[PDB]
Amino acid sequence: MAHFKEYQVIGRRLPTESVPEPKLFRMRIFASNEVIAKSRYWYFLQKLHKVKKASGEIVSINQINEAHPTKVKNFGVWVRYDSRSGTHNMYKEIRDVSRVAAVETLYQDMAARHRARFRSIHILKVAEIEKTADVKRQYVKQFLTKDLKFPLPHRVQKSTKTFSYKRPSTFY
Amino acid sequence: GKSHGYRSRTRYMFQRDFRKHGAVHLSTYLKVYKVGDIVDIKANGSIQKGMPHKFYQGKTGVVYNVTKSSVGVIINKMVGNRYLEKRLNLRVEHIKHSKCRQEFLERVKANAAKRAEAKAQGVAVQLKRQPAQPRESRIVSTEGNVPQTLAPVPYETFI
Amino acid sequence: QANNFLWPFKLSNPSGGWGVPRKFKHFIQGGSFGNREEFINKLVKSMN
Amino acid sequence: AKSKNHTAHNQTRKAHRNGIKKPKTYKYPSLKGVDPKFRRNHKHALHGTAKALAAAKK
Amino acid sequence: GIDHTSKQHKRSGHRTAPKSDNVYLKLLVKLYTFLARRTDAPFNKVVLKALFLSKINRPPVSVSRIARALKQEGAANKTVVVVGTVTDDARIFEFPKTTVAALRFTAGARAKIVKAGGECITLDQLAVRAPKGQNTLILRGPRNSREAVRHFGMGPHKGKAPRILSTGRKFERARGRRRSKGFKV
RNA sequence: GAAAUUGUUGAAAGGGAAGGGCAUUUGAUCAGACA
RNA sequence: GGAAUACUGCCAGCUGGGACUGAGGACUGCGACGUAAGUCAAGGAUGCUGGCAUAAUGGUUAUAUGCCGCCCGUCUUGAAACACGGACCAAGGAGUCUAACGUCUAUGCGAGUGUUUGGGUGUAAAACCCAUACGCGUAAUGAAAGUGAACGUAGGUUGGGG
RNA sequence: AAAUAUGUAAGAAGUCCUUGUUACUUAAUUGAACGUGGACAUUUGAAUGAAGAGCUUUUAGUGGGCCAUUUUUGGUAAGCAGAACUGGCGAUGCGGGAUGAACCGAACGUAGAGUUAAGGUGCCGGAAUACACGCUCAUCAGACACCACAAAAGGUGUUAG
RNA sequence: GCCCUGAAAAUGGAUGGCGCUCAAGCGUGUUACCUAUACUCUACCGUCAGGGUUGAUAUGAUGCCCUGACGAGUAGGCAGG
RNA sequence: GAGAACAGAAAUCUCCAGUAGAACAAAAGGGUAAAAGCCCCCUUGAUUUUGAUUUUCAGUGUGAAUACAAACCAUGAAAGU
RNA sequence: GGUUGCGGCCAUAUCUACCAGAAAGCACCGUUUCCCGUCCGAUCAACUGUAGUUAAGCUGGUAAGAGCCUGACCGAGUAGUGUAGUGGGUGACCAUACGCGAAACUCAGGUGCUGCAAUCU
Ligand SMILES: [Mg+2]
Ligand SMILES: [Mg+2]
Ligand SMILES: [Mg+2]
Ligand SMILES: [Mg+2]
Ligand SMILES: [Mg+2]
Ligand SMILES: [Mg+2]
Ligand SMILES: [Mg+2]
Ligand SMILES: [Mg+2]
Ligand SMILES: [Mg+2]
Ligand SMILES: [Mg+2]
Ligand SMILES: [Mg+2]
Ligand SMILES: [Mg+2]
Ligand SMILES: [Mg+2]
Ligand SMILES: [Mg+2]
Ligand SMILES: [Mg+2]
Ligand SMILES: [Mg+2]
Ligand SMILES: [Mg+2]
Ligand SMILES: [Mg+2]
Ligand SMILES: [Mg+2]
Ligand SMILES: [Mg+2]
Ligand SMILES: [Mg+2]
Ligand SMILES: [Mg+2]
Ligand SMILES: [Mg+2]
Ligand SMILES: [Mg+2]
Ligand SMILES: [Mg+2]
Ligand SMILES: [Mg+2]
Ligand SMILES: [Mg+2]
Ligand SMILES: [Mg+2]
Ligand SMILES: [Mg+2]
Ligand SMILES: [Mg+2]
Ligand SMILES: [Mg+2]
Ligand SMILES: [Mg+2]
Ligand SMILES: [Mg+2]
Ligand SMILES: [Mg+2]
Ligand SMILES: [Mg+2]
Ligand SMILES: [Mg+2]
Ligand SMILES: [Mg+2]
Ligand SMILES: [Mg+2]
Ligand SMILES: [Mg+2]
Ligand SMILES: [Mg+2]
Ligand SMILES: [Mg+2]
Ligand SMILES: [Mg+2]
Ligand SMILES: [Mg+2]
Ligand SMILES: [Mg+2]
Ligand SMILES: [Mg+2]
Ligand SMILES: [Mg+2]
Ligand SMILES: [Mg+2]
Ligand SMILES: [Mg+2]
Ligand SMILES: [Mg+2]
Ligand SMILES: [Mg+2]
Ligand SMILES: [Mg+2]
Ligand SMILES: [Mg+2]
Ligand SMILES: [Mg+2]
Ligand SMILES: [Mg+2]
Ligand SMILES: [Mg+2]
Ligand SMILES: [Mg+2]
Ligand SMILES: [Mg+2]
Ligand SMILES: [Mg+2]
Ligand SMILES: [Mg+2]
Ligand SMILES: [Mg+2]
Ligand SMILES: [Mg+2]
Ligand SMILES: [Mg+2]
Ligand SMILES: [Mg+2]
Ligand SMILES: [Mg+2]
Ligand SMILES: [Mg+2]
Ligand SMILES: [Mg+2]
Ligand SMILES: [Mg+2]
Ligand SMILES: [Mg+2]
Ligand SMILES: [Mg+2]
Ligand SMILES: [Mg+2]
Repeated sequence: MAHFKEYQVIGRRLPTESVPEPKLFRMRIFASNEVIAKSRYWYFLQKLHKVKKASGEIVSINQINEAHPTKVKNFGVWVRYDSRSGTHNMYKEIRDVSRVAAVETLYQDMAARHRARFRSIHILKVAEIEKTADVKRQYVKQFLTKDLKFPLPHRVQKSTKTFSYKRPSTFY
Repeated sequence: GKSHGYRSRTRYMFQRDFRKHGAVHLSTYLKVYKVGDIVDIKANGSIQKGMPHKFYQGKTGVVYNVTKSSVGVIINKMVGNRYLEKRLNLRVEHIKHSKCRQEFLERVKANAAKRAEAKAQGVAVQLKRQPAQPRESRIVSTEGNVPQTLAPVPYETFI
Repeated sequence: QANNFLWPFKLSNPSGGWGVPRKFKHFIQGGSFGNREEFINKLVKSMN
Repeated sequence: AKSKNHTAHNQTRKAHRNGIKKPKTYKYPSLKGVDPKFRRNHKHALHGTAKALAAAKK
Repeated sequence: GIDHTSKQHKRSGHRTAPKSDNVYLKLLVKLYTFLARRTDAPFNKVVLKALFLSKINRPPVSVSRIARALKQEGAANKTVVVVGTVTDDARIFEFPKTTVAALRFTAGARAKIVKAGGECITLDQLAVRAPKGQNTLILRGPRNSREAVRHFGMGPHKGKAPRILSTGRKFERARGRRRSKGFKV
């Protein structure tokens, strides 16, 4: 759906005389803007509670920024999604530098591997994996080995003119 | 071939309401109609004399005549691109006083009052109705009510 | 009375464009129609 | 040689050009079809009160 | 495009000149549009339009319909105005004085009016005596007395008179006009 | 003494039709306006 | 603990490059700047300079080049149609006149109106004039014999331009 | 027992006080209907809109229709036959879908400048052989709505779960 | 999920064609860019509407002057030529 | 259902239960319980006059129907019908 | 408060099984000359209110009673549905966006209210 911000969203059903001060519920929501974010909120509250937007109210909406945006983190990611013929729960692991970055590559991944558009996905949880070795998926374990190094073979430089007088070299 | 008699297609319309068959209660006959009164029209299937045609079921018109066992109701019916005036002879069993008017009569009688209550005092009234307005600001407290965080829930089968 | 006084505003097409591939779905689905709340100001300025 | 049998297609377009004219409304509508016994009396009632006004202009 | 809410290029519907070619008519109109553009008197605006009207929309006014109007309370010294022709009426025996301004007076009409020592005035003479139509009573004649309108709205139960040439028993008086012959109207 | 249609002369174009629209190059041709 | 920055938004903040237009034709308005005199970008371009004065610009035409362009007429839901007519060109070639009519309009006269069967007259099919009738209208309604339009300021009520 | 659709009402032709007329009606000057006289003006009784509203005459063409989304009958089905509501085509060019009556965009006076729609931007062809993460290797790969088709089933190909 | 098998028709032949394989393919995201008789501003035509203007001593009063909006079209109607 | 000679699955007699599971010419739908069904009593309103109205509609006709007016009657203690 | 006569709403009033009911009322109840109706004085009619009785009618209370009535974020914002896309999918169908929104279910609470008139420890 885009480049994500993450939002705390807080709502409640409207007050009534016999029930002033209804309970107040919160969701974290990944969206490109607060309009999609409040929308998503109402979308999930209605899967959980007797409410809808006409009888509820948004109390607060705030963007949550990453605590340590230049610290590499190992994310565990938990998703529900629909396929062409059923619906399915999934656990993935994503290594990045923010929840927000991490969720972008998730949708990308879900679109690429499983052909799941944004409508078909529910993020259930995004959590930082504190101890390496609770890291489960090998496509990440791979990047945790000590003194890790790797070359980038077959370098291909972008030409800026249509003709060239050399004959390139993919050295690196 | 086709069939289109008078009471055609009216099986459920003129039907009688669950556990409400039999004699009509006497209040239906004690009610009183005057020319000008506004009435709703709905057929009592157990009262074959003086029945509205089904076109007029659900319809609301004005009394123009009062007769021994009936009232004459004028309904405006639209045919082609125009309305024509229609006059109905209905027995009192197929009619009731419409409340389509009380909110008005009740509002008038009230509107006079707060106008007196103003004038006599020194005006500042404002007595047209107004649509739902949007909500004003408000401050919701957290005390006793910290926000509960919910997330979406996994797929599951039960069956 | 004030608002009716104003002839409807005739605007141009947005100068830097609509920001979306397809206009006719809701703002919330990467379209242009509906309540986009305060994001209207960016659109209308681009159009005015 | 068969042909279409029936359709309302386009009929409400036609009715809306000149428009669906609302019923049109009069102060004093006709007493058409009103109880004759009533009307007979109403006729003398009115006659009576007219007299009593032209009188009051003696 | 515009989703038009009403017909484009629509003419107002009202005459704007008369259809007539008569110089003298056109002169009166020259006079009265001036008066109408510069006096804010409503009388002049009404008179301007009436000058444009076709013959049907200006039935004759009879001199007896004039005598009636002067019988209104406080109206006897008013100068009656008729934007049309004024006709005579032997049915009134006693006709009052006054001043009538009109487009045409038939021979017998100006006679009757003049014999009572009243006065026939043309519309321009009226303009000069009453630039704002002061003290003026405009009369129009019966438009829907015409024979044509007899036949407007013909149809069952409408009571409106056949377009017919010969009349008599045996012209359009049988099946459809009486209970014993098919039905009645 | 028109047109269809034809001969000659002159000019031009022509890789499975021709003719047409918007635009300009090139050739030919020409009105106007300067004072 | 104290800052910076990003992001979003605001300024009746300043300022550079480029393109198209220049309608109007005395003055008159709303303003701006000045202590003032005056000035101005304020109800639509002016200032300065050069070239040509002619096929230079422009029109027309033929051709070339880019892109685009299916035979018209017809009936049809749908025709470029593997539906019909049409090789070509001139010339001819189809809602008319009359009797009686409806609506609308113009004109004359108006409770009337209509001279033109006819007569008179003539510069002779014209123009000019006219007596008696007649036709339509001024009464309706009945199958008919028949009868035949004011209780009232020719009525009351509501709207009604003037 | 919905949703969509649907009747009526939201005032001066209104509301209140006084008490006249009749052959109707009441046991009854009781009522009913129509009135006289009196009291309250634009926050006078929701919103939005209103190149005004009403009304009259007369006359053309037409009376083969067809299509799309949705509802929907008959039929195995049909580019089949038949209804419902709207929107279109017919009667209509223009930009897109290469092509095409009906789809998408958008409805047309003669022109300049600008910006867009739907649809595009390797070359044809105006416009990034742009950026970014994956997936896919086909000895008949695949490539954009309407739309110019493919199914059960099966793979120790590869991917993620 | 993508790919592969399952997958047979008649003139030679069609993701529109060329051709394309870390795509010029499939899913998804982000910018920029191209261009409709549409939208914005302007001129000019015409149509409709609302204003102004008889005061002579010069020339169109059906005129002149200001202002606003609008313009598709078969059958068909009317209008000005 | 439970009961009574001949008498049996079915004859006729009784009590209990019974919202209609019956019946109301006829198709089917609606309606109906001190009834609209069943039994009895009195009857001719299935009559006279001429309008208005609803369905079908052109708001023509015809069929059928509704509610009044003006008669004359039927029935019932009566309201009424 | 009871009760009766006339009622309005017509089950919170109905149904099943028990029990309690003072005073008045109502009831059951005695009778067959008279009006009247029956196969039958059972019903219907009359007569007494005397001779008898709360057994029944009636009224009320009981019951993890059947029914009915009311409520709730009980189920369920579910099913269904109006509007949107050159959304997914061979298709059957299905997600999503802006709205409207049930029924069953589950649980809780209840079991006649009341008008006119007369009468009553
Ligand atoms: Mg049928
Ligand atoms: Mg009957
Ligand atoms: Mg910009
Ligand atoms: Mg820019
Ligand atoms: Mg740009
Ligand atoms: Mg696109
Ligand atoms: Mg702009
Ligand atoms: Mg046939
Ligand atoms: Mg067919
Ligand atoms: Mg047909
Ligand atoms: Mg007449
Ligand atoms: Mg010769
Ligand atoms: Mg050419
Ligand atoms: Mg050229
Ligand atoms: Mg200029
Ligand atoms: Mg100029
Ligand atoms: Mg020259
Ligand atoms: Mg030169
Ligand atoms: Mg040449
Ligand atoms: Mg081409
Ligand atoms: Mg043909
Ligand atoms: Mg055909
Ligand atoms: Mg053709
Ligand atoms: Mg063909
Ligand atoms: Mg043929
Ligand atoms: Mg041929
Ligand atoms: Mg010719
Ligand atoms: Mg002579
Ligand atoms: Mg001669
Ligand atoms: Mg003679
Ligand atoms: Mg006669
Ligand atoms: Mg006689
Ligand atoms: Mg009156
Ligand atoms: Mg509505
Ligand atoms: Mg409506
Ligand atoms: Mg307005
Ligand atoms: Mg207006
Ligand atoms: Mg017509
Ligand atoms: Mg016609
Ligand atoms: Mg016809
Ligand atoms: Mg035909
Ligand atoms: Mg469509
Ligand atoms: Mg056609
Ligand atoms: Mg079109
Ligand atoms: Mg090519
Ligand atoms: Mg290019
Ligand atoms: Mg699809
Ligand atoms: Mg295609
Ligand atoms: Mg696999
Ligand atoms: Mg291919
Ligand atoms: Mg391509
Ligand atoms: Mg892509
Ligand atoms: Mg770029
Ligand atoms: Mg243009
Ligand atoms: Mg413009
Ligand atoms: Mg046109
Ligand atoms: Mg039946
Ligand atoms: Mg009974
Ligand atoms: Mg009979
Ligand atoms: Mg007929
Ligand atoms: Mg009939
Ligand atoms: Mg006792
Ligand atoms: Mg006896
Ligand atoms: Mg006994
Ligand atoms: Mg008894
Ligand atoms: Mg007891
Ligand atoms: Mg009892
Ligand atoms: Mg219970
Ligand atoms: Mg839906
Ligand atoms: Mg779809």
